[PDB]
Amino acid sequence: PYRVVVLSFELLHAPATVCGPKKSTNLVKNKCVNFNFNGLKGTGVLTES
Amino acid sequence: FNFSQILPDPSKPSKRSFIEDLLFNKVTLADAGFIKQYGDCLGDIAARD
Ligand SMILES: *[C@@H]1O[C@H](CO)[C@@H](O[C@@H]2O[C@H](CO)[C@@H](O)[C@H](O)[C@H]2NC(C)=O)[C@H](O)[C@H]1NC(C)=O
Repeated sequence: PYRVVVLSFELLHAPATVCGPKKSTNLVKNKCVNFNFNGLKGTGVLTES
Repeated sequence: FNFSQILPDPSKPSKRSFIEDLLFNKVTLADAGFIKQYGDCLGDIAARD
């Protein structure tokens, strides 16, 4: 007896259903660094406000 | 003849006399802007001008 599971996922990407972001990194401050907080990208320094 | 209005007065910052001192405050719209040691907006704590 071998247990088997069949997996099928659709396509065409219009009903975005599962996806996955993962890959969360650390934080630094008062240094020049590229930032990609939530999809937006840029270069600069991070401090308080 | 009386000329104290236009003659400079030492008892005042710089040597600005009364007439042009009064005229100077009339503009007060550009707020100089001749890089008065800019870069101080490193942390935009104020309304960032
Ligand atoms: C020339 O005009 C000035 C205007 O500023 C006169 O200064 C006034 O002098 C009187 C009395 O000396 C004071 O009460 C006023 O306060 C002064 N004006 C200001 C704006 O402070 C000055 O006296 C005039 N010169 C002469 C010879 O009278």
